[PDB]
Amino acid sequence: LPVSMTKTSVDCTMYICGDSTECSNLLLQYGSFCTQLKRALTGIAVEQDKNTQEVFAQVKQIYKTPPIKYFGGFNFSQILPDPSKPSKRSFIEDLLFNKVTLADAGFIKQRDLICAQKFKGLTVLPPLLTDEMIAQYTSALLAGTITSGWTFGAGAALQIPFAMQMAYRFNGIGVTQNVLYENQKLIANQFNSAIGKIQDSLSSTASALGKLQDVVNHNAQALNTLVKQLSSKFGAISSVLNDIFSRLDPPEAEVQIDRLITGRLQSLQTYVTQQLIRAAEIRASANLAATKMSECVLGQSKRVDFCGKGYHLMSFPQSAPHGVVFLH
Amino acid sequence: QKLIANQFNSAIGKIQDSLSSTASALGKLQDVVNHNAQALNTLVKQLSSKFGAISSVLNDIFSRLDPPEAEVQIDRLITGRLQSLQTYVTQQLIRAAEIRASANLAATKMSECVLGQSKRVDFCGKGYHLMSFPQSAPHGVVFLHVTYVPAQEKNFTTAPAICHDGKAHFPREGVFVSNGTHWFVTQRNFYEPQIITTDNTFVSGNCDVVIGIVNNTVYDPLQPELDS
Amino acid sequence: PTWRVYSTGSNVFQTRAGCLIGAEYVNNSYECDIPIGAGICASYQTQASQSIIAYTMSLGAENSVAYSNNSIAIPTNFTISVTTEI
Ligand SMILES: *[C@@H]1O[C@H](CO)[C@@H](O[C@@H]2O[C@H](CO)[C@@H](O)[C@H](O)[C@H]2NC(C)=O)[C@H](O)[C@H]1NC(C)=O
Ligand SMILES: *[C@@H]1O[C@H](CO)[C@@H](O[C@@H]2O[C@H](CO)[C@@H](O)[C@H](O)[C@H]2NC(C)=O)[C@H](O)[C@H]1NC(C)=O
Ligand SMILES: *[C@@H]1O[C@H](CO)[C@@H](O)[C@H](O)[C@H]1NC(C)=O
Ligand SMILES: *[C@@H]1O[C@H](CO)[C@@H](O)[C@H](O)[C@H]1NC(C)=O
Ligand SMILES: *[C@@H]1O[C@H](CO)[C@@H](O)[C@H](O)[C@H]1NC(C)=O
Repeated sequence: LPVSMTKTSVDCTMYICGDSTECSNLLLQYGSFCTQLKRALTGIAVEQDKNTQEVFAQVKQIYKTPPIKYFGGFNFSQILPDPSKPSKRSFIEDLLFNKVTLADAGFIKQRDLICAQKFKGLTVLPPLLTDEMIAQYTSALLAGTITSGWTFGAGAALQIPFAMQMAYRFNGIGVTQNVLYENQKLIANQFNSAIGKIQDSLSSTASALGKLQDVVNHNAQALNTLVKQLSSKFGAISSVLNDIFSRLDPPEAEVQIDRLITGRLQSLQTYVTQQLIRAAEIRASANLAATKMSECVLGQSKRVDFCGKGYHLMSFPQSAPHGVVFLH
Repeated sequence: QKLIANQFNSAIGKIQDSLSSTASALGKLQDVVNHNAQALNTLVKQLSSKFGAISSVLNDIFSRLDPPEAEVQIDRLITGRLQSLQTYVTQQLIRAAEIRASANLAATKMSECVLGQSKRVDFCGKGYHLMSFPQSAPHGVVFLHVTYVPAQEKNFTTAPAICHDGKAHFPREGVFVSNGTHWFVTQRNFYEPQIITTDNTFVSGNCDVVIGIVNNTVYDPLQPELDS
Repeated sequence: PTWRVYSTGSNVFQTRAGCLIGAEYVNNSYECDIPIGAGICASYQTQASQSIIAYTMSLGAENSVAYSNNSIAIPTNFTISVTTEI
């Protein structure tokens, strides 16, 4: 499920004009068009941080895992963070990160890439939460729900063995406790066989993370449409302002360099309009993902087809680029 | 009863203290009025714009230039005054979607926490939900979520089963706890130790398949009533 | 020589969101007061004089749960709490 969106800032003067022309004196006759768009863009830029704070910051206490990792025969080595890595991610998280090809332009570094849209006034702001911090929020959420169950989401963290925790979770769907206490090895082997198939079904088929690629590529498409509309005329003689200024006669330029200005204002308004439209979908997806975390990870839900297909027992979230992955 | 009533009264009396302080508690209701005022202020502040024409006053242009040369500046002002209003209507229809998505969530929370009790965690407040009280607010609603928060936990020794006579005993609605010497049964969310009784536990299988089974005596509530 | 008219500077810092000028970076960690970007937040704290400081945001409290295979935690009391929701 997607969670966040690429925060984009737009330099209005560098997009409409070319930062080397007397166009900036003609843009002041409109006044408040370059401020409303950047205000609406700052609203999206703080909304995509609020959407991450509403999903991943559900607990205010970072829980840790014990050094001896015995949980009644269950193996969580593929979902726990690997300490022999600089990113300190899980064995599923490093495969989820390597399958989402990001194309953002938020950096400091300087044949050119697709991030040449910075030179036209279209920059990318970095998110507030680093991916290492998201991977540690994920680690705290796993260390709470493994060593405590659902007690860390309602009050203080109460310790419980994982065999008794799953025996408690069998009672939520109508199954008695004697099924696990007579068949613990079969449940442990089925869980360790179903966990290892997740990395096999994720590294294959090449289209598992389509919902994250569909929100990564759409921002780049909306940016490349905004840049490719700059090389247009809107019914004038040329697209380069430095040719119309250095060729035509001053009082007949207030129509040919008015058509380009109105066209570039309409393109910016269109870009802000479709981004404000598609941000309500990412906000709805984040409001659904936070409810899914609270009802499947922080507790046990009895809702059908809300925490997977079947009778829900527990869930495990994994950190994803611009989203989250649930292991139901 | 008196402790729960005093805790509820002390938690209700702190709501008015937490609401009258910090000066920014009702931000979600102030931001809607701030946006609806900023849009209405921007719609008037763009009437003083010329959009590349001679002047922003219409009666100057209709009494200044030619009966058919003023119709290219008036048509320039009209195609910006109909664009600002279209942008205002588009942004209002965008904000109306978020307002409707918040109102549907508010109605769902009202029906699922005020009109009843919900088992959805963190939907009717943080903790085990008990009650919820609505309050009339300007352009919104305020829910006072009464929740159950456990506190003052203690450490005990647990066991999956109790072996009395070669049979495995499992708790019906409780859990086997130990205070160091004896073994008791209590509920999961509150410490209330009771004796191991055949009415509190049920029998299923032997003591050879259950891992971690311990040895204790399961008290029969019939055998003292048979010797006497 | 710049479109910006003035120029200010007290202390420079290399943040991933850009060059932060006017805040001193400390090795401590607190709650995020003013978000800057990429795990860096700014606040107004004293240390006597008051100044704008830069820091990495606090993830929360660290609490290692004493988990074992033969221990349970049962609460003995409770607390009735009322939480507002606007
Ligand atoms: C949990 O599962 C992982 C694999 O999913 C196990 O790691 C394997 O350990 C064997 C040792 O016999 C190695 O040969 C494999 O290469 C390991 N696999 C990977 C992917 O690293 C691990 O032993 C299991 N148990 C625990 C307690 O972690
Ligand atoms: C564990 O609990 C049992 C019973 O709840 C305690 O046994 C009681 O101890 C007190 C004082 O030590 C005596 O006055 C009672 O007569 C005992 N009752 C029974 C039924 O034996 C026991 O002391 C507790 N142990 C610990 C370490 O707290
Ligand atoms: C800034 O410049 C210095 C030297 O020019 C360089 O070493 C450093 O890597 C640059 N910063 C970034 C974030 O690349
Ligand atoms: C419990 O008692 C049975 C029979 O007295 C014995 O076989 C078993 O080993 C005992 N278990 C433990 C843990 O002492
Ligand atoms: C139970 O836990 C102890 C310490 O926590 C450990 O030494 C022991 O090996 C565990 N039992 C099993 C069967 O692994």
